Amino acid sequence: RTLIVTTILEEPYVMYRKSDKPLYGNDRFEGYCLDLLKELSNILGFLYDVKLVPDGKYGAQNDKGEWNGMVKELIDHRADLAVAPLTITYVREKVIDFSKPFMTLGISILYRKGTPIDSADDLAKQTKIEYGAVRDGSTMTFFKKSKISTYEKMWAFMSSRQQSALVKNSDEGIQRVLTTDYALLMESTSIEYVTQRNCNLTQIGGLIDSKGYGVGTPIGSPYRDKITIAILQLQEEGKLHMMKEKWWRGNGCP
Amino acid sequence: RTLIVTTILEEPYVMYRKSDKPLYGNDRFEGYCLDLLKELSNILGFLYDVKLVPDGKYGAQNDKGEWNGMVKELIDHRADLAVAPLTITYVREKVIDFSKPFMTLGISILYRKGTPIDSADDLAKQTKIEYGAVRDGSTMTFFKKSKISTYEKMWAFMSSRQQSALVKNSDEGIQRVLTTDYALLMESTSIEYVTQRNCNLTQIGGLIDSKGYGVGTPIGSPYRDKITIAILQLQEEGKLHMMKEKWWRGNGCP
Ligand SMILES: C=C(C)[C@H]1CN[C@H](C(=O)O)[C@H]1CC(=O)O
Ligand SMILES: C=C(C)[C@H]1CN[C@H](C(=O)O)[C@H]1CC(=O)O
Ligand SMILES: [Cl-]
Ligand SMILES: [Cl-]
Ligand SMILES: [Cl-]
Ligand SMILES: [Cl-]
Ligand SMILES: [Li+]
Ligand SMILES: [Li+]
Repeated sequence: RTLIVTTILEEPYVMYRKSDKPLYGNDRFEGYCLDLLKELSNILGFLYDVKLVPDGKYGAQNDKGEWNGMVKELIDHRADLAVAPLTITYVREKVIDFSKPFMTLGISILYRKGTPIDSADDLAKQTKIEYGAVRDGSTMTFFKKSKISTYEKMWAFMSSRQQSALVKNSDEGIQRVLTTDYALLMESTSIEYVTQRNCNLTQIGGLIDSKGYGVGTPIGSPYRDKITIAILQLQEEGKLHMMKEKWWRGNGCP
Repeated sequence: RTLIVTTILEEPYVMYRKSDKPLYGNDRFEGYCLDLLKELSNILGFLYDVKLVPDGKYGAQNDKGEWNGMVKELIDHRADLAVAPLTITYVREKVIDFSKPFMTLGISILYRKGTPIDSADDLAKQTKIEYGAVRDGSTMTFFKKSKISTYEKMWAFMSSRQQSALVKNSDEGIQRVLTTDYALLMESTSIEYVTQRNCNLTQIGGLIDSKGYGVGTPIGSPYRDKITIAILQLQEEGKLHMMKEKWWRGNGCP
Protein backbone atom coordinates (compact mmCIF):
# COMPACT_ATOMS: atom_id res chain seq x y z
CA ARG A 1 0.00 0.00 0.00
CA THR A 2 0.92 3.60 -0.80
CA LEU A 3 1.79 5.61 2.36
CA ILE A 4 -0.04 8.79 3.23
CA VAL A 5 2.43 11.51 4.17
CA THR A 6 1.14 14.53 6.16
CA THR A 7 3.08 17.74 5.69
CA ILE A 8 2.76 21.52 5.81
CA LEU A 9 3.88 24.39 3.60
CA GLU A 10 7.07 25.85 5.06
CA GLU A 11 9.99 27.30 3.04
CA PRO A 12 12.36 25.68 1.99
CA TYR A 13 11.05 22.30 3.25
CA VAL A 14 7.76 22.11 1.35
CA MET A 15 6.73 24.69 -1.24
CA TYR A 16 4.34 24.84 -4.15
CA ARG A 17 6.34 24.50 -7.36
CA LYS A 18 6.00 27.19 -10.04
CA SER A 19 4.20 26.28 -13.22
CA ASP A 20 1.89 27.71 -15.90
CA LYS A 21 -0.97 25.33 -15.21
CA PRO A 22 -2.78 23.83 -12.21
CA LEU A 23 -0.74 21.16 -10.47
CA TYR A 24 -2.02 17.91 -8.94
CA GLY A 25 -0.84 15.31 -6.47
CA ASN A 26 2.83 15.15 -5.44
CA ASP A 27 3.75 17.26 -8.47
CA ARG A 28 2.40 20.26 -6.60
CA PHE A 29 5.41 20.36 -4.29
CA GLU A 30 9.17 20.79 -4.14
CA GLY A 31 11.70 21.37 -1.35
CA TYR A 32 14.06 19.73 1.07
CA CYS A 33 11.36 17.47 2.52
CA LEU A 34 10.27 16.32 -0.96
CA ASP A 35 13.87 15.42 -1.74
CA LEU A 36 14.13 13.61 1.61
CA LEU A 37 10.99 11.64 0.86
CA LYS A 38 12.38 10.61 -2.63
CA GLU A 39 15.54 9.41 -0.97
CA LEU A 40 13.63 7.51 1.78
CA SER A 41 11.36 5.98 -0.87
CA ASN A 42 14.50 4.97 -2.93
CA ILE A 43 15.98 3.11 0.02
CA LEU A 44 12.83 1.57 1.49
CA GLY A 45 10.64 0.94 -1.54
CA PHE A 46 7.40 2.59 -0.61
CA LEU A 47 5.10 4.74 -2.71
CA TYR A 48 3.60 7.85 -1.16
CA ASP A 49 0.86 10.43 -1.43
CA VAL A 50 1.64 13.80 0.08
CA LYS A 51 -1.32 15.42 1.84
CA LEU A 52 -1.29 18.89 3.43
CA VAL A 53 -2.42 18.77 7.02
CA PRO A 54 -6.03 19.94 6.95
CA ASP A 55 -5.82 22.30 9.96
CA GLY A 56 -2.47 23.79 8.89
CA LYS A 57 -0.87 23.04 12.26
CA TYR A 58 2.29 21.19 13.43
CA GLY A 59 0.87 19.67 16.61
CA ALA A 60 0.01 20.94 20.07
CA GLN A 61 -2.66 20.17 22.65
CA ASN A 62 -5.88 22.12 23.27
CA ASP A 63 -7.19 22.70 26.83
CA LYS A 64 -8.82 19.26 26.83
CA GLY A 65 -5.52 17.56 26.12
CA GLU A 66 -6.52 16.64 22.53
CA TRP A 67 -3.87 16.98 19.82
CA ASN A 68 -4.07 18.84 16.54
CA GLY A 69 -1.97 19.19 13.40
CA MET A 70 0.30 16.66 11.84
CA VAL A 71 0.81 15.01 15.20
CA LYS A 72 -2.97 14.35 15.43
CA GLU A 73 -3.06 12.94 11.89
CA LEU A 74 -0.55 10.33 12.96
CA ILE A 75 -2.28 9.58 16.30
CA ASP A 76 -5.55 8.94 14.50
CA HIS A 77 -3.90 6.85 11.71
CA ARG A 78 -4.96 9.32 8.99
CA ALA A 79 -1.32 9.50 7.92
CA ASP A 80 1.53 6.99 7.92
CA LEU A 81 4.38 9.50 8.04
CA ALA A 82 4.81 13.18 8.77
CA VAL A 83 7.68 14.78 6.86
CA ALA A 84 8.16 18.40 7.79
CA PRO A 85 10.36 20.57 10.08
CA LEU A 86 8.54 18.87 12.99
CA THR A 87 10.55 19.48 16.16
CA ILE A 88 11.24 16.41 18.30
CA THR A 89 10.03 17.39 21.79
CA TYR A 90 9.25 15.51 24.97
CA VAL A 91 5.52 16.18 24.69
CA ARG A 92 5.28 15.02 21.09
CA GLU A 93 7.56 11.98 21.50
CA LYS A 94 5.18 10.65 24.13
CA VAL A 95 2.33 10.46 21.59
CA ILE A 96 4.02 9.56 18.27
CA ASP A 97 7.12 7.54 17.29
CA PHE A 98 9.67 9.93 15.77
CA SER A 99 12.57 8.71 13.64
CA LYS A 100 16.02 9.85 14.63
CA PRO A 101 16.68 13.40 13.49
CA PHE A 102 17.43 14.25 9.88
CA MET A 103 18.47 17.79 10.90
CA THR A 104 19.85 19.18 14.15
CA LEU A 105 19.17 22.77 15.31
CA GLY A 106 18.38 24.99 18.28
CA ILE A 107 16.45 28.11 19.22
CA SER A 108 18.28 31.29 18.46
CA ILE A 109 17.52 34.99 17.85
CA LEU A 110 16.73 36.80 14.56
CA TYR A 111 17.34 40.54 14.76
CA ARG A 112 18.66 43.49 12.75
CA LYS A 113 22.35 43.92 12.15
CA GLY A 114 24.53 46.61 13.65
CA THR A 115 23.25 46.64 17.23
CA PRO A 116 24.95 45.94 20.57
CA ILE A 117 22.56 43.03 21.41
CA ASP A 118 24.61 39.81 21.68
CA SER A 119 22.59 37.24 23.64
CA ALA A 120 19.22 36.25 25.11
CA ASP A 121 20.41 37.69 28.42
CA ASP A 122 20.82 41.07 26.70
CA LEU A 123 17.14 40.88 25.68
CA ALA A 124 15.89 39.50 29.02
CA LYS A 125 17.30 42.40 31.11
CA GLN A 126 15.40 45.08 29.13
CA THR A 127 11.94 46.06 27.79
CA LYS A 128 12.55 48.60 25.00
CA ILE A 129 13.31 45.91 22.42
CA GLU A 130 10.24 43.65 22.05
CA TYR A 131 10.79 39.95 21.42
CA GLY A 132 8.63 36.91 20.93
CA ALA A 133 8.04 33.66 19.04
CA VAL A 134 5.43 31.89 16.89
CA ARG A 135 2.39 31.17 19.04
CA ASP A 136 2.00 27.51 20.14
CA GLY A 137 5.09 26.24 18.29
CA SER A 138 7.87 24.39 20.09
CA THR A 139 9.90 27.56 20.68
CA MET A 140 7.07 29.18 22.55
CA THR A 141 6.54 25.97 24.53
CA PHE A 142 10.23 25.86 25.47
CA PHE A 143 9.91 29.33 27.03
CA LYS A 144 6.61 28.48 28.75
CA LYS A 145 8.05 25.39 30.43
CA SER A 146 11.56 26.63 31.25
CA LYS A 147 12.66 26.98 34.84
CA ILE A 148 15.92 28.70 33.79
CA SER A 149 15.75 32.22 35.28
CA THR A 150 16.57 34.10 32.09
CA TYR A 151 14.05 32.09 30.08
CA GLU A 152 11.36 32.46 32.78
CA LYS A 153 11.88 36.24 32.62
CA MET A 154 11.58 36.13 28.85
CA TRP A 155 8.40 34.06 29.05
CA ALA A 156 6.90 36.60 31.49
CA PHE A 157 7.57 39.32 28.92
CA MET A 158 6.37 37.34 25.89
CA SER A 159 3.19 36.24 27.60
CA SER A 160 2.36 39.69 28.99
CA ARG A 161 -0.32 41.94 27.44
CA GLN A 162 -2.34 39.02 26.08
CA GLN A 163 0.76 37.69 24.32
CA SER A 164 1.08 40.80 22.11
CA ALA A 165 4.76 39.96 21.59
CA LEU A 166 3.94 36.68 19.85
CA VAL A 167 3.23 36.20 16.14
CA LYS A 168 1.02 33.66 14.32
CA ASN A 169 3.70 32.56 11.85
CA SER A 170 7.35 33.05 10.92
CA ASP A 171 6.71 35.34 8.02
CA GLU A 172 4.81 37.70 10.34
CA GLY A 173 7.75 37.53 12.79
CA ILE A 174 10.25 38.33 10.06
CA GLN A 175 8.30 41.37 8.90
CA ARG A 176 8.00 42.59 12.48
CA VAL A 177 11.81 42.31 12.90
CA LEU A 178 12.26 44.19 9.62
CA THR A 179 9.85 47.01 10.51
CA THR A 180 9.92 47.57 14.22
CA ASP A 181 12.34 47.22 17.15
CA TYR A 182 11.64 43.48 17.56
CA ALA A 183 13.69 40.26 17.89
CA LEU A 184 12.22 36.89 16.89
CA LEU A 185 13.05 33.68 18.77
CA MET A 186 13.30 31.24 15.89
CA GLU A 187 14.80 27.83 15.08
CA SER A 188 18.36 28.29 13.87
CA THR A 189 17.88 26.47 10.55
CA SER A 190 15.16 28.97 9.66
CA ILE A 191 17.39 31.86 10.78
CA GLU A 192 20.14 30.54 8.45
CA TYR A 193 17.68 30.47 5.55
CA VAL A 194 16.35 33.99 6.24
CA THR A 195 19.73 35.65 6.81
CA GLN A 196 21.10 34.36 3.53
CA ARG A 197 18.24 36.19 1.79
CA ASN A 198 17.91 39.36 3.75
CA CYS A 199 21.21 40.98 4.40
CA ASN A 200 19.84 43.41 6.99
CA LEU A 201 19.12 40.53 9.37
CA THR A 202 21.37 38.40 11.50
CA GLN A 203 21.46 35.71 14.13
CA ILE A 204 22.18 37.02 17.63
CA GLY A 205 24.18 34.75 19.90
CA GLY A 206 24.40 30.99 19.65
CA LEU A 207 21.89 28.21 20.07
CA ILE A 208 19.88 28.29 23.36
CA ASP A 209 19.11 24.56 23.22
CA SER A 210 19.70 21.51 21.00
CA LYS A 211 17.11 19.44 19.25
CA GLY A 212 16.19 17.81 15.95
CA TYR A 213 13.56 17.42 13.27
CA GLY A 214 12.41 13.87 12.74
CA VAL A 215 9.98 12.00 10.54
CA GLY A 216 6.83 11.32 12.58
CA THR A 217 5.05 7.96 12.59
CA PRO A 218 2.19 6.61 14.78
CA ILE A 219 3.19 4.81 17.96
CA GLY A 220 4.05 1.25 16.99
CA SER A 221 4.73 1.96 13.36
CA PRO A 222 6.96 -0.62 11.65
CA TYR A 223 8.29 2.20 9.49
CA ARG A 224 9.87 4.25 12.26
CA ASP A 225 13.02 2.14 12.70
CA LYS A 226 13.36 1.59 8.93
CA ILE A 227 13.21 5.32 8.35
CA THR A 228 15.80 5.95 11.13
CA ILE A 229 18.19 3.48 9.50
CA ALA A 230 17.63 5.16 6.06
CA ILE A 231 18.30 8.58 7.60
CA LEU A 232 21.53 7.33 9.16
CA GLN A 233 22.61 5.95 5.73
CA LEU A 234 21.78 9.25 4.02
CA GLN A 235 23.67 11.18 6.70
CA GLU A 236 26.76 8.96 6.45
CA GLU A 237 26.78 9.18 2.64
CA GLY A 238 26.78 13.00 2.89
CA LYS A 239 23.35 13.19 1.18
CA LEU A 240 21.60 15.14 3.89
CA HIS A 241 24.44 17.68 3.83
CA MET A 242 24.07 18.04 0.07
CA MET A 243 20.32 18.42 0.33
CA LYS A 244 20.65 21.18 2.94
CA GLU A 245 23.20 23.08 0.81
CA LYS A 246 20.91 22.79 -2.25
CA TRP A 247 17.93 24.39 -0.54
CA TRP A 248 19.59 26.90 1.79
CA ARG A 249 22.25 28.62 -0.26
CA GLY A 250 21.00 32.16 -0.94
CA ASN A 251 22.22 35.04 -3.00
CA GLY A 252 24.80 35.50 -0.22
CA CYS A 253 25.08 37.77 2.83
CA PRO A 254 28.31 38.98 4.58
CA ARG B 1 14.39 -4.17 38.26
CA THR B 2 18.08 -3.69 38.69
CA LEU B 3 19.21 -3.10 35.15
CA ILE B 4 22.60 -4.27 33.99
CA VAL B 5 24.52 -1.44 32.30
CA THR B 6 27.51 -2.12 30.08
CA THR B 7 30.02 0.68 29.77
CA ILE B 8 33.68 1.41 28.99
CA LEU B 9 36.33 3.67 30.59
CA GLU B 10 36.58 6.85 28.50
CA GLU B 11 37.34 10.30 29.87
CA PRO B 12 35.22 12.26 30.94
CA TYR B 13 32.30 9.87 30.41
CA VAL B 14 33.34 7.03 32.71
CA MET B 15 36.40 7.30 34.94
CA TYR B 16 37.64 5.72 38.09
CA ARG B 17 37.01 7.85 41.10
CA LYS B 18 39.89 8.83 43.32
CA SER B 19 40.02 7.36 46.86
CA ASP B 20 42.61 6.13 49.43
CA LYS B 21 41.20 2.60 49.55
CA PRO B 22 39.67 -0.03 47.21
CA LEU B 23 36.31 0.96 45.73
CA TYR B 24 33.44 -1.37 44.85
CA GLY B 25 30.39 -1.56 42.70
CA ASN B 26 29.05 1.61 41.10
CA ASP B 27 31.17 3.69 43.51
CA ARG B 28 34.21 2.76 41.41
CA PHE B 29 33.08 5.23 38.73
CA GLU B 30 32.27 8.86 38.03
CA GLY B 31 31.77 11.06 35.01
CA TYR B 32 29.24 12.35 32.59
CA CYS B 33 27.70 8.93 31.94
CA LEU B 34 27.35 8.13 35.62
CA ASP B 35 25.56 11.47 36.06
CA LEU B 36 23.36 10.69 33.07
CA LEU B 37 22.49 7.24 34.56
CA LYS B 38 21.63 8.91 37.86
CA GLU B 39 19.25 11.35 36.14
CA LEU B 40 17.68 8.59 33.98
CA SER B 41 17.13 6.43 37.04
CA ASN B 42 15.57 9.40 38.89
CA ILE B 43 13.03 9.92 36.10
CA LEU B 44 12.32 6.25 35.28
CA GLY B 45 12.77 4.64 38.74
CA PHE B 46 15.19 1.82 38.09
CA LEU B 47 18.20 0.54 39.96
CA TYR B 48 21.33 -0.28 37.99
CA ASP B 49 24.60 -2.22 38.16
CA VAL B 50 27.44 -0.81 36.03
CA LYS B 51 29.72 -3.39 34.46
CA LEU B 52 32.75 -2.65 32.26
CA VAL B 53 32.54 -4.42 28.91
CA PRO B 54 34.86 -7.40 29.23
CA ASP B 55 36.71 -7.04 25.86
CA GLY B 56 37.08 -3.26 26.31
CA LYS B 57 35.49 -2.54 22.88
CA TYR B 58 32.64 -0.32 21.68
CA GLY B 59 31.28 -2.57 18.94
CA ALA B 60 32.47 -3.33 15.42
CA GLN B 61 32.31 -6.23 12.99
CA ASN B 62 35.13 -8.66 12.15
CA ASP B 63 35.93 -10.19 8.70
CA LYS B 64 33.15 -12.73 9.30
CA GLY B 65 30.48 -10.15 10.31
CA GLU B 66 30.59 -10.99 14.04
CA TRP B 67 30.09 -8.16 16.59
CA ASN B 68 32.13 -7.42 19.69
CA GLY B 69 32.12 -4.89 22.53
CA MET B 70 29.14 -3.24 24.14
CA VAL B 71 27.06 -3.81 21.00
CA LYS B 72 27.60 -7.59 21.33
CA GLU B 73 26.66 -7.45 25.04
CA LEU B 74 23.31 -6.01 24.01
CA ILE B 75 22.78 -8.41 21.09
CA ASP B 76 23.34 -11.33 23.44
CA HIS B 77 21.11 -9.86 26.20
CA ARG B 78 23.98 -9.80 28.67
CA ALA B 79 23.15 -6.15 29.43
CA ASP B 80 19.99 -4.09 29.43
CA LEU B 81 21.61 -0.73 28.55
CA ALA B 82 24.91 0.49 27.15
CA VAL B 83 25.71 3.95 28.50
CA ALA B 84 28.88 5.36 26.90
CA PRO B 85 29.93 7.69 24.05
CA LEU B 86 28.56 5.04 21.71
CA THR B 87 28.12 6.60 18.25
CA ILE B 88 24.75 6.05 16.57
CA THR B 89 25.68 4.60 13.18
CA TYR B 90 23.81 2.83 10.40
CA VAL B 91 25.58 -0.49 10.98
CA ARG B 92 24.99 -0.48 14.75
CA GLU B 93 21.36 0.72 14.53
CA LYS B 94 20.57 -2.34 12.42
CA VAL B 95 21.54 -4.69 15.27
CA ILE B 96 20.55 -2.82 18.52
CA ASP B 97 17.91 -0.19 19.43
CA PHE B 98 19.47 3.17 20.30
CA SER B 99 17.74 5.92 22.25
CA LYS B 100 17.66 9.31 20.68
CA PRO B 101 20.93 11.17 21.16
CA PHE B 102 21.96 12.62 24.49
CA MET B 103 24.87 14.48 22.80
CA THR B 104 25.28 15.69 19.21
CA LEU B 105 28.75 15.87 17.56
CA GLY B 106 30.68 15.34 14.35
CA ILE B 107 34.04 14.13 13.15
CA SER B 108 36.62 16.89 13.13
CA ILE B 109 40.43 17.26 13.23
CA LEU B 110 42.70 17.56 16.29
CA TYR B 111 46.07 19.20 15.45
CA ARG B 112 48.62 21.46 16.99
CA LYS B 113 47.93 25.25 16.82
CA GLY B 114 49.77 27.66 14.58
CA THR B 115 49.89 25.84 11.22
CA PRO B 116 48.53 26.56 7.75
CA ILE B 117 46.10 23.61 7.86
CA ASP B 118 42.48 24.69 7.86
CA SER B 119 40.35 21.75 6.63
CA ALA B 120 40.22 18.06 5.74
CA ASP B 121 40.86 19.06 2.10
CA ASP B 122 44.24 20.53 3.20
CA LEU B 123 45.25 17.14 4.68
CA ALA B 124 43.82 15.08 1.81
CA LYS B 125 45.82 16.87 -0.85
CA GLN B 126 49.26 16.15 0.66
CA THR B 127 51.30 13.30 2.14
CA LYS B 128 53.85 14.91 4.46
CA ILE B 129 51.55 15.45 7.45
CA GLU B 130 50.34 12.06 8.65
CA TYR B 131 46.72 11.72 9.80
CA GLY B 132 44.50 8.97 10.98
CA ALA B 133 41.86 7.76 13.43
CA VAL B 134 41.29 5.16 16.15
CA ARG B 135 41.37 1.77 14.44
CA ASP B 136 37.90 0.15 14.07
CA GLY B 137 36.01 3.09 15.63
CA SER B 138 33.11 4.83 13.94
CA THR B 139 35.38 7.58 12.60
CA MET B 140 37.60 5.07 10.80
CA THR B 141 34.46 3.35 9.48
CA PHE B 142 33.12 6.63 8.15
CA PHE B 143 36.25 7.07 6.05
CA LYS B 144 36.34 3.42 4.93
CA LYS B 145 32.80 3.63 3.59
CA SER B 146 32.73 7.20 2.20
CA LYS B 147 32.42 7.82 -1.57
CA ILE B 148 33.08 11.54 -1.19
CA SER B 149 36.32 12.09 -3.17
CA THR B 150 38.18 13.99 -0.38
CA TYR B 151 37.31 11.31 2.16
CA GLU B 152 38.15 8.43 -0.20
CA LYS B 153 41.57 10.00 -0.70
CA MET B 154 41.99 10.29 3.04
CA TRP B 155 40.94 6.66 3.54
CA ALA B 156 43.49 5.49 0.95
CA PHE B 157 46.17 7.38 2.88
CA MET B 158 45.05 6.23 6.35
CA SER B 159 44.89 2.62 5.30
CA SER B 160 48.17 2.58 3.33
CA ARG B 161 51.37 1.07 4.71
CA GLN B 162 49.61 -1.46 6.93
CA GLN B 163 47.54 1.28 8.57
CA SER B 164 50.60 2.92 10.19
CA ALA B 165 48.61 6.18 10.37
CA LEU B 166 45.94 4.69 12.60
CA VAL B 167 46.19 4.53 16.39
CA LYS B 168 44.77 2.03 18.89
CA ASN B 169 43.04 4.51 21.14
CA SER B 170 42.47 8.24 21.59
CA ASP B 171 45.21 8.77 24.19
CA GLU B 172 47.74 7.35 21.75
CA GLY B 173 46.39 9.67 19.04
CA ILE B 174 46.69 12.71 21.32
CA GLN B 175 50.29 11.93 22.23
CA ARG B 176 51.14 11.45 18.55
CA VAL B 177 49.61 14.91 17.72
CA LEU B 178 51.61 16.46 20.59
CA THR B 179 54.95 14.92 19.63
CA THR B 180 55.06 14.48 15.86
CA ASP B 181 53.65 15.97 12.64
CA TYR B 182 50.30 14.21 12.94
CA ALA B 183 46.59 15.12 12.88
CA LEU B 184 43.90 12.93 14.53
CA LEU B 185 40.42 12.51 13.12
CA MET B 186 38.36 12.61 16.29
CA GLU B 187 34.83 13.14 17.47
CA SER B 188 34.30 16.82 18.16
CA THR B 189 33.12 16.47 21.77
CA SER B 190 36.41 14.65 22.52
CA ILE B 191 38.34 17.42 20.76
CA GLU B 192 36.61 20.00 22.97
CA TYR B 193 37.60 18.07 26.06
CA VAL B 194 41.23 17.70 24.93
CA THR B 195 41.70 21.33 23.81
CA GLN B 196 40.41 22.57 27.20
CA ARG B 197 43.39 20.69 28.70
CA ASN B 198 46.15 20.96 26.09
CA CYS B 199 46.57 24.61 25.21
CA ASN B 200 48.84 23.76 22.27
CA LEU B 201 46.07 21.85 20.45
CA THR B 202 43.09 22.96 18.48
CA GLN B 203 40.21 21.80 16.33
CA ILE B 204 40.93 22.30 12.60
CA GLY B 205 37.96 23.14 10.46
CA GLY B 206 34.40 22.36 11.27
CA LEU B 207 32.44 19.18 11.68
CA ILE B 208 32.56 16.99 8.62
CA ASP B 209 29.38 15.09 9.55
CA SER B 210 26.62 15.13 12.16
CA LYS B 211 25.69 12.39 14.55
CA GLY B 212 24.90 11.53 18.12
CA TYR B 213 25.69 9.33 21.09
CA GLY B 214 22.74 7.29 22.32
CA VAL B 215 21.97 4.79 25.02
CA GLY B 216 22.02 1.34 23.46
CA THR B 217 19.43 -1.35 24.23
CA PRO B 218 18.75 -4.76 22.69
CA ILE B 219 16.34 -4.77 19.74
CA GLY B 220 12.81 -4.74 21.11
CA SER B 221 13.69 -3.36 24.52
CA PRO B 222 10.82 -1.59 26.33
CA TYR B 223 13.34 0.73 27.89
CA ARG B 224 14.49 2.34 24.62
CA ASP B 225 11.52 4.65 24.13
CA LYS B 226 11.33 5.44 27.86
CA ILE B 227 14.97 6.50 27.88
CA THR B 228 14.45 8.61 24.73
CA ILE B 229 11.65 10.45 26.46
CA ALA B 230 13.74 10.96 29.64
CA ILE B 231 16.60 12.30 27.51
CA LEU B 232 14.32 14.78 25.82
CA GLN B 233 13.07 15.94 29.26
CA LEU B 234 16.68 16.39 30.47
CA GLN B 235 17.58 18.31 27.29
CA GLU B 236 14.58 20.62 27.56
CA GLU B 237 15.27 21.33 31.25
CA GLY B 238 18.85 22.33 30.43
CA LYS B 239 20.27 19.43 32.49
CA LEU B 240 22.29 17.82 29.69
CA HIS B 241 23.91 21.19 29.02
CA MET B 242 24.79 21.59 32.71
CA MET B 243 26.26 18.08 32.78
CA LYS B 244 28.48 18.74 29.79
CA GLU B 245 29.69 22.03 31.30
CA LYS B 246 30.47 20.23 34.56
CA TRP B 247 32.70 17.60 33.01
CA TRP B 248 34.24 19.54 30.08
CA ARG B 249 35.33 22.86 31.54
CA GLY B 250 39.13 23.03 32.03
CA ASN B 251 41.39 25.38 34.02
CA GLY B 252 41.67 27.94 31.17
CA CYS B 253 44.17 28.61 28.35
CA PRO B 254 46.50 31.70 28.48
C1 LIG C 1 7.34 26.74 11.40
C2 LIG C 1 6.87 26.43 12.75
C3 LIG C 1 5.55 27.00 13.20
C4 LIG C 1 7.33 25.13 13.40
C5 LIG C 1 8.60 24.48 12.80
N1 LIG C 1 9.19 23.69 13.93
C6 LIG C 1 8.49 24.13 15.20
C7 LIG C 1 7.55 23.01 15.69
O1 LIG C 1 7.62 21.93 15.11
O2 LIG C 1 6.80 23.36 16.63
C8 LIG C 1 7.75 25.42 14.87
C9 LIG C 1 8.70 26.66 14.91
C10 LIG C 1 8.93 27.25 16.26
O3 LIG C 1 8.22 26.90 17.23
O4 LIG C 1 9.86 28.12 16.33
C1 LIG D 1 36.53 6.43 22.08
C2 LIG D 1 36.25 5.68 20.82
C3 LIG D 1 37.04 4.42 20.47
C4 LIG D 1 34.77 5.60 20.41
C5 LIG D 1 33.85 6.67 20.98
N1 LIG D 1 32.81 6.86 19.90
C6 LIG D 1 33.23 6.16 18.65
C7 LIG D 1 32.44 4.84 18.45
O1 LIG D 1 31.45 4.71 19.22
O2 LIG D 1 32.84 4.05 17.57
C8 LIG D 1 34.73 5.89 18.89
C9 LIG D 1 35.57 7.15 18.54
C10 LIG D 1 35.92 7.27 17.07
O3 LIG D 1 35.71 6.33 16.31
O4 LIG D 1 36.42 8.39 16.74
CL1 LIG E 1 -5.46 13.28 20.82
CL1 LIG F 1 32.92 -3.96 36.09
CL1 LIG G 1 14.61 6.59 18.05
CL1 LIG H 1 57.42 5.06 12.92
LI1 LIG I 1 7.47 8.68 20.60
LI1 LIG J 1 18.50 -0.14 15.93
